[PDB]
Amino acid sequence: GLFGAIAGFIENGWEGMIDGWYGFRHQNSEGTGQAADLKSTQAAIDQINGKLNRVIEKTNEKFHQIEKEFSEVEGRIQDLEKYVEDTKIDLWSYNAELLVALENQHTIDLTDSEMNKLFEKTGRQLRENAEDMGNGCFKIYHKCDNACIESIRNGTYDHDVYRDEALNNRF
Amino acid sequence: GLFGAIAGFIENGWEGMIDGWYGFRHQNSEGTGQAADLKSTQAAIDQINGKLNRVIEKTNEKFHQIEKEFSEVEGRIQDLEKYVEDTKIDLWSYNAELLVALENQHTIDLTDSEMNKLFEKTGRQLRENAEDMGNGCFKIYHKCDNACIESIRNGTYDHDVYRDEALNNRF
Amino acid sequence: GLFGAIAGFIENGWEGMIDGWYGFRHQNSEGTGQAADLKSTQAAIDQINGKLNRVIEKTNEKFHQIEKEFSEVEGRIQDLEKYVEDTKIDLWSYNAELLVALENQHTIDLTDSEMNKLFEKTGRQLRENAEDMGNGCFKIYHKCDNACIESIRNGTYDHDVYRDEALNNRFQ
Amino acid sequence: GATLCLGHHAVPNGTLVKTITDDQIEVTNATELVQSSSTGKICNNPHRILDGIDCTLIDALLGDPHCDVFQNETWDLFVERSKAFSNCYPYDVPDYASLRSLVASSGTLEFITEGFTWTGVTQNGGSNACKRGPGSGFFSRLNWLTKSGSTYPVLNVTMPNNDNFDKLYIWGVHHPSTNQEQTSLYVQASGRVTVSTRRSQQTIIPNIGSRPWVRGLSSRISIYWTIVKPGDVLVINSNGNLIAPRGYFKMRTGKSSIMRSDAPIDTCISECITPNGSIPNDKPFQNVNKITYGACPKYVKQNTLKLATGMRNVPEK
Amino acid sequence: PGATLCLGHHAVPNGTLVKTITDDQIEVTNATELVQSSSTGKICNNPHRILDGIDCTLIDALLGDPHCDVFQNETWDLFVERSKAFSNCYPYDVPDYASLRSLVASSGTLEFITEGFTWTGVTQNGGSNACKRGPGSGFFSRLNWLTKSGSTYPVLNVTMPNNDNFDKLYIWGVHHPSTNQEQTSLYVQASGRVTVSTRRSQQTIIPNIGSRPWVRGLSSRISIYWTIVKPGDVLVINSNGNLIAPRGYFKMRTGKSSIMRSDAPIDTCISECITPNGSIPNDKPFQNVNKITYGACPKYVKQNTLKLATGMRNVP
Amino acid sequence: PGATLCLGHHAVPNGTLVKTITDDQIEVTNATELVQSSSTGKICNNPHRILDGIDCTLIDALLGDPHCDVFQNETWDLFVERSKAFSNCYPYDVPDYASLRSLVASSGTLEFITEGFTWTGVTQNGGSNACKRGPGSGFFSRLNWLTKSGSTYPVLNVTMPNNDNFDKLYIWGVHHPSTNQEQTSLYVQASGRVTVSTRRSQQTIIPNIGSRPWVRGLSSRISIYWTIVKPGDVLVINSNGNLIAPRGYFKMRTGKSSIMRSDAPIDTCISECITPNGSIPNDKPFQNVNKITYGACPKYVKQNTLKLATGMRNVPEK
Ligand SMILES: *[C@@H]1O[C@H](CO)[C@@H](O[C@@H]2O[C@H](CO)[C@@H](O[C@@H]3O[C@H](CO[C@H]4O[C@H](CO)[C@@H](O)[C@H](O)[C@@H]4O)[C@@H](O)[C@H](O[C@H]4O[C@H](CO)[C@@H](O)[C@H](O)[C@@H]4O)[C@@H]3O)[C@H](O)[C@H]2NC(C)=O)[C@H](O)[C@H]1NC(C)=O
Ligand SMILES: *[C@@H]1O[C@H](CO)[C@@H](O[C@@H]2O[C@H](CO)[C@@H](O[C@@H]3O[C@H](CO)[C@@H](O)[C@H](O)[C@@H]3O)[C@H](O)[C@H]2NC(C)=O)[C@H](O)[C@H]1NC(C)=O
Ligand SMILES: *[C@@H]1O[C@H](CO)[C@@H](O[C@@H]2O[C@H](CO)[C@@H](O[C@@H]3O[C@H](CO)[C@@H](O)[C@H](O)[C@@H]3O)[C@H](O)[C@H]2NC(C)=O)[C@H](O)[C@H]1NC(C)=O
Ligand SMILES: *[C@@H]1O[C@H](CO)[C@@H](O[C@@H]2O[C@H](CO)[C@@H](O)[C@H](O)[C@H]2NC(C)=O)[C@H](O)[C@H]1NC(C)=O
Ligand SMILES: *[C@@H]1O[C@H](CO)[C@@H](O[C@@H]2O[C@H](CO)[C@@H](O)[C@H](O)[C@H]2NC(C)=O)[C@H](O)[C@H]1NC(C)=O
Ligand SMILES: *[C@@H]1O[C@H](CO)[C@@H](O[C@@H]2O[C@H](CO)[C@@H](O)[C@H](O)[C@H]2NC(C)=O)[C@H](O)[C@H]1NC(C)=O
Ligand SMILES: *[C@@H]1O[C@H](CO)[C@@H](O[C@@H]2O[C@H](CO)[C@@H](O)[C@H](O)[C@H]2NC(C)=O)[C@H](O)[C@H]1NC(C)=O
Ligand SMILES: *[C@@H]1O[C@H](CO)[C@@H](O[C@@H]2O[C@H](CO)[C@@H](O)[C@H](O)[C@H]2NC(C)=O)[C@H](O)[C@H]1NC(C)=O
Ligand SMILES: *[C@@H]1O[C@H](CO)[C@@H](O[C@@H]2O[C@H](CO)[C@@H](O)[C@H](O)[C@H]2NC(C)=O)[C@H](O)[C@H]1NC(C)=O
Ligand SMILES: *[C@@H]1O[C@H](CO)[C@@H](O)[C@H](O)[C@H]1NC(C)=O
Ligand SMILES: *[C@@H]1O[C@H](CO)[C@@H](O)[C@H](O)[C@H]1NC(C)=O
Ligand SMILES: *[C@@H]1O[C@H](CO)[C@@H](O)[C@H](O)[C@H]1NC(C)=O
Ligand SMILES: *[C@@H]1O[C@H](CO)[C@@H](O)[C@H](O)[C@H]1NC(C)=O
Ligand SMILES: *[C@@H]1O[C@H](CO)[C@@H](O)[C@H](O)[C@H]1NC(C)=O
Ligand SMILES: *[C@@H]1O[C@H](CO)[C@@H](O)[C@H](O)[C@H]1NC(C)=O
Ligand SMILES: *[C@@H]1O[C@H](CO)[C@@H](O)[C@H](O)[C@H]1NC(C)=O
Ligand SMILES: *[C@@H]1O[C@H](CO)[C@@H](O)[C@H](O)[C@H]1NC(C)=O
Repeated sequence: GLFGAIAGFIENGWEGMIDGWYGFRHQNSEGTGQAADLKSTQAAIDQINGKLNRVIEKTNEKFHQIEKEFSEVEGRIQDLEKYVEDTKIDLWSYNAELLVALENQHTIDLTDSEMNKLFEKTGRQLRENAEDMGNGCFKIYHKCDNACIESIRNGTYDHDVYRDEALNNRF
Repeated sequence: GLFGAIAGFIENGWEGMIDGWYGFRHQNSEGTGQAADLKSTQAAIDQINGKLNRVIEKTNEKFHQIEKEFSEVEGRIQDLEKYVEDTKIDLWSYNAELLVALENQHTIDLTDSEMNKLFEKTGRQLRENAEDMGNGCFKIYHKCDNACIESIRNGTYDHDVYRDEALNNRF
Repeated sequence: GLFGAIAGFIENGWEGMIDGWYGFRHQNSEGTGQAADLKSTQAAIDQINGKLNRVIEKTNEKFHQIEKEFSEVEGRIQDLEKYVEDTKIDLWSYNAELLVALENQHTIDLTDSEMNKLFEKTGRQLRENAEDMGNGCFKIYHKCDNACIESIRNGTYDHDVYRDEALNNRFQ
Repeated sequence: GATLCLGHHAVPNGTLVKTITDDQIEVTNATELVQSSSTGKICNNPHRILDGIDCTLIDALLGDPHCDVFQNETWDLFVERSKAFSNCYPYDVPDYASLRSLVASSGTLEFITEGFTWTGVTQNGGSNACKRGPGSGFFSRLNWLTKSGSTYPVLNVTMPNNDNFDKLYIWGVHHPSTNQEQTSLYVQASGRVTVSTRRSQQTIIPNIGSRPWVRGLSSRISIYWTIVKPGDVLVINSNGNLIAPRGYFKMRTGKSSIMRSDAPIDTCISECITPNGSIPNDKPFQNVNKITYGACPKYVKQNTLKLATGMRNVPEK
Repeated sequence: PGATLCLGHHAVPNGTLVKTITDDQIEVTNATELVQSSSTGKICNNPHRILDGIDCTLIDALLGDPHCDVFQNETWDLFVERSKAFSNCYPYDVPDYASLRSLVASSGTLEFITEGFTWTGVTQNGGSNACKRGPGSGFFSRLNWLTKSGSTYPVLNVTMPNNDNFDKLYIWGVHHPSTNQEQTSLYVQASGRVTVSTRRSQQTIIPNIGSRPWVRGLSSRISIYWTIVKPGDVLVINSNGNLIAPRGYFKMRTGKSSIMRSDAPIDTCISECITPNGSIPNDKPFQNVNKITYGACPKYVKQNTLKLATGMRNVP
Repeated sequence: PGATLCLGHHAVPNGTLVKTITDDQIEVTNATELVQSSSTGKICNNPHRILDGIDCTLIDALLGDPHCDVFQNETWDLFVERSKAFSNCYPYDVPDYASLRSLVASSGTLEFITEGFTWTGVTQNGGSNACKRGPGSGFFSRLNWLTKSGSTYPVLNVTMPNNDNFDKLYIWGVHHPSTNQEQTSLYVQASGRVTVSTRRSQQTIIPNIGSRPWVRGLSSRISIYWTIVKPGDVLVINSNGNLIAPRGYFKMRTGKSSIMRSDAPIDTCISECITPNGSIPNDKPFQNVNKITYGACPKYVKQNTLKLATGMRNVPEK
């Protein structure tokens, strides 16, 4: 993918994450845990539903058209009828092929993007209290119990509370 | 957007930035200020103008075509004429719809991308003298008067001059 | 490009890099060197070969079609034949123009992306032992001989071995 | 300290989709965009389906007796069955395809009888090749004119269109197989039929001679049509072999069409009909049949096209 | 002890909604319209040569209906036919009227060259009160109504070679009288015949006697036919009655000319793109005004508006 | 006591210009051409069966113009008509010539089966000096000019059933004499007629008398018509004069056969895609050589070049 997260510095997906598209796993003094991130999951799901609804938008409503099967050989006019229909079918087949190719490329890229955004947002929250281990994990240099992990996950983590402890453990 | 800056970690746009698409705002002991970044603004504007010029490139010049309105009932040949014109219009309407969708997606993404590039470039300039506050703002850990702010904005900021003061204020 | 690496914070390409698309240049106490990165080069090459193979996939196999040149004036039916062929040709010319435009935009953006990925991977490897100089180069704050540089390039660099020396040299 | 890891979900096996760069790449979920199956049946709602059973649209138009069950009928879609057959006077229609198309597009067999005056000829000729009940008969909408007594005068009749719609007149020309037949029916040795409006005219000269034996007859009828616009006049001028109209069909504009299909009709709802049966129109493309009626997915050559609806599936490293 | 440096982007109080791959409505700071949906209502007289038919169809100008003879030898890029046009000569019909209209319109000229046909033994320049030329009876200016001279109508057999290097368009006709008295009183023979041929084509028409609807006092008709004679080929006309002869040929051309039905007034302005609704600008790539166009025109689409984003996401 | 590690990408002194969504010309390190714009100028005789018409149009070989008799029973994938072709038989025209030409070209064969038509009371095999076969007069090989025998021309009424399982193509014609003298001298009756019919269709033709421009010495003409007879159907021919009768039927086929107008020479080579300009390769997805093609061909486009970027942006200088 374009952003290097999914199938990138995130080495693999979590088959154990069954309640979200993206989320956190943590190890602290109280043990290990996992939680889905609802906001990024919902962002990805909304974008995919939007593109799916755009693809399903309109049926062409046609009624009386030309004949497309023939029981007799006729020549010129029937040649033109068949050619028009074949040309139409080829053009629309190309449109369909290109549409799914572009859409799928973009879908992979936008889900990769949402993963990367969640990662960067978490890193910015942690400020100087953590380091990027290069595999999608942050080493947090202070005691961070379940409520502290939850504060990171719900966006209310106060880095100043832990900054002295963390800086002391880092350097 | 794909890069998470516009409508992302930048909380909102500046209606007060009337002289550029991207720029800086600062608060130091000398007060507050605002300045447009011309280079990123011009990068975005050049890309969008190029895309627009490609979209309006050619008017096709046709002259004698088939008839497209009919005052009498004729059957087979008029059926074929109407079907050909209907097919052409549907195919071109699809082209127009898809063109606008792809172009607008790409425009939003590149404008988002230019914002992120400016943020990244500024952070790299500031080196160890500043910290990313997670909202598109840098906390600068040293006295930075209007000339120092301008040296950041015009790419001549020398981080070594301030590194000792900044490191002492940070750690 | 979208990612700001190629023709971005990396000021220019290296005409001297003749054995890869992406790679490393280094200066250490033992001197200077250059090496191609096989992984990113092959990633870029594989994506571009895949898109090229998709673009050249299929022939339309047609045989008996309509006449497309005429030696006599006929009016209505010949008008329709000419209009059908003109419409087809214009639609396919548009398809071709748009296809190369989209493909080329995407190729530029993905090559840019692979460059940026290699850069971020190197920085993440270096951890707190280096600083981003803003031009695609890392200042490494410790003695890093050719074996240490190669350990960075082949993904086996252990930052803890050098962390104390580096932290000393960075925040002095 | 503590460790916080970010990640994304995965499944053991996802779906393969195509991209710009890849012919096959695995994502967690995908949906199908090509409709490739049909129930095999044509739904009777919401469109007005008219099953022709044993009758083509033209035979119902002319009034072949075993098709008169379709008099004044209307449809959104007329379905012609391959088992249909003719059972009246042997005929042909120059530009059959156009008449069939314009009647099918009109969507109605609404017929208004007009009081044509045929002075000096015998009306309502019949044939055993076209039995109506136990006795000989003819197409319900045509009037076989023959000599009265010993003469066949030059018929010259007019019918103005004072209505505000277009009138469709179906008429014909009789081609006898022998000169004996020609003179026994129309006196004159060579007939002529001229049907005209203010801006158009058609003149047909019959051709005497044997055609292949059909239901006891080696003669033929050729069917022609004339549209008369509001304010225009129909004029019929013939000196023999005229198969006269009895009135006009009312011309309409709308969404009506015709389809060849042997699929049975069923009680269901479906906006999209094909000769294979009705298909759903939730997907944007379909591979069932290039012949469709209604709000339908666009026909494509591919039998499957998968739209990714989930991220890349990466269970293993 | 420090300072704050913030990065940002502009926004506007009210932007415009556009569509993307994922969104049917998303707000950007600016957008531009790609569909031309308006017209001045008038056809600009430049840069194309516009010919306003006023009261005349192209075919009536071709035949030489007297009130259309103002169009003799005229040329056009676009011939504009008005709904108020009317015929005022001998009642006629054209088998494949649409094709003749199309080929003359695409030729772009009514250039007519008179040729010296010799009609031995027949009376020329027949006229009719249904086709008044001035105060007296007349006929199509480009056609020659031949009738009997004295008491006989000989077999006319005339030839006209094409020694030029362009194609010749011959317009000719067949008279269908309404009565047998009319037929014999005009052409003696009880059954006429008209054969017009080149080396590679031939047409033979048998007139048809009978009443047609009354039109301008007449129940008879004329049927119009055409013959193209290529360089080196030869026209031959052979008739024994009912021939409506040509007086010459129209010069065929190839080019950018066409014809359009429109009631829009013509004006002095410049516009490359014409529709029956009027001229439209061609700066936008698409248009919703009319699928019938002439000139360098935006492509016709069903959408009445399509917004191309020209700015970033608007986040006020 | 440190080190520097730089990341970078390659560049070349000068790359190639390509187009993108935002740029008309932007330089990348490498690109490939997607439009086929050149041809060898020759038509390869493989893998398609090419039949060079030389001096013969397909219609003249169908009818049996004497200088076209070498094409009897011929077959083709692509029939190539040359501009040097000429007719050298009885002056004729075909109403809807294009349709007959197209349907025969698509059939791909001139395989002709002679049938024993019985023409009671008429003289067969009429010939003309406008259609010399050798030094003496002749006629189309596949048509039969029937004329009076003695002093009468009886009413021909013949039938021919199709008991095979394929479609039969019958070519026939109508003679248009130039004078009434000629009409009566040939067919006795002063006005002829030709009616050719199947169970559900019929064609009725009335001959046309009058002087026409001289072509190979003749003012008379022949009009060519055709009739397809399906399995189980029957042909019926009924005429009282001016019939140019069939001698049999052409066997109708369905397949990939077509016709092309071209003056390009044939060559010994292999190429799936033929244009009037010659054979072209079909490796590229588009082509600008000719909108007329036969075989597995790139799609025709108006552009003569389209460069697909196959390398990154080329940035050798700042
Ligand atoms: C011009 O030339 C054409 C072609 O030759 C002639 O047309 C033929 O005319 C004859 C006589 O009219 C037709 O023969 C008729 O065939 C009918 C159909 O036959 C089939 O069906 C039965 C039932 O299963 C089968 O057993 C049989 O094998 C066939 O498959 C018959 O029903 C007719 O028979 C009845 O009438 C005759 C005469 O009235 C009696 O003798 C019989 O016993 C029976 O009562 C009859 O046999 C033939 O079909 C026509 N052919 C074509 C191709 O049209 C024209 O007659 C000729 N024109 C002139 C003026 O001479
Ligand atoms: C065949 O029948 C038609 C239709 O009835 C006859 O045509 C009609 O002929 C009369 C006689 O002139 C026309 O009357 C005229 O009408 C005009 C216009 O109203 C009027 O101003 C005149 O004073 C005159 O009375 C009538 O219009 C015309 N109708 C049509 C529809 O053409 C025709 O005469 C008949 N032919 C034969 C040979 O009997
Ligand atoms: C009706 O008019 C046509 C056209 O003028 C006549 O056709 C002409 O007929 C004469 C008579 O044979 C032809 O003369 C010939 O000329 C050639 C020249 O190549 C010469 O070699 C012959 O020996 C012969 O003299 C003439 O070519 C021909 N012209 C055309 C254009 O067809 C026709 O004869 C007339 N019909 C009647 C009944 O008068
Ligand atoms: C970038 O900004 C800096 C700071 O304003 C500029 O440097 C100063 O310029 C002023 C006015 O010319 C001088 O009086 C000062 O002595 C300069 N100070 C320093 C430390 O350079 C600098 O000129 C700007 N550069 C560009 C390229 O615009
Ligand atoms: C729908 O019906 C059409 C026509 O009856 C089917 O198309 C035919 O398929 C058979 C076998 O697949 C081929 O031999 C024919 O040549 C096809 N005819 C045409 C005109 O394409 C089609 O397969 C049917 N589709 C479904 C889903 O039942
Ligand atoms: C959207 O873009 C258009 C085109 O660039 C802007 O319209 C121009 O604005 C300038 C600035 O005042 C004027 O001088 C021009 O006359 C305008 N051109 C046209 C064609 O109207 C428009 O202002 C932009 N909208 C916003 C909200 O920035
Ligand atoms: C109609 O146009 C034709 C063609 O321009 C005119 O014929 C030309 O007349 C001029 C004047 O005598 C000659 O110099 C040309 O040589 C003629 N050209 C041809 C091809 O014959 C014709 O005179 C015009 N008619 C009218 C009434 O103006
Ligand atoms: C241009 O003119 C055409 C025809 O005069 C207009 O199209 C018609 O619009 C009316 C009013 O909505 C409809 O009832 C008709 O069905 C339309 N006809 C066709 C053929 O579409 C059209 O609206 C005009 N457009 C402009 C911009 O003036
Ligand atoms: C292939 O042949 C065609 C037809 O001869 C060529 O097209 C002609 O090119 C000339 C010169 O460019 C033009 O004047 C004609 O108008 C063209 N004719 C048509 C019908 O377009 C074409 O150039 C040839 N292509 C190649 C690659 O040789
Ligand atoms: C975030 O988590 C903390 C710790 O569990 C909790 O006290 C706080 O209420 C939460 N805030 C929100 C907005 O969820
Ligand atoms: C990486 O490079 C080092 C030399 O610095 C070498 O010892 C080691 O074996 C290499 N590892 C791999 C996997 O190539
Ligand atoms: C999923 O199943 C397919 C077979 O349909 C197999 O080819 C593929 O390797 C499987 N993928 C994984 C990740 O196991
Ligand atoms: C996969 O997509 C389909 C269609 O959008 C949906 O019904 C289904 O619930 C999806 N499955 C999962 C696991 O999201
Ligand atoms: C057919 O319909 C028309 C009008 O709808 C009506 O006048 C006519 O009488 C109807 N015919 C019958 C037999 O009901
Ligand atoms: C490459 O050469 C072209 C001339 O063909 C020139 O316009 C362009 O500037 C050159 N590019 C570089 C990077 O030198
Ligand atoms: C450029 O691309 C073509 C086709 O992909 C290839 O044959 C050629 O080797 C490439 N050149 C370079 C220098 O990579
Ligand atoms: C043409 O083919 C048919 C059937 O193969 C055969 O009967 C006939 O004799 C052949 N004619 C020639 C001239 O080869």
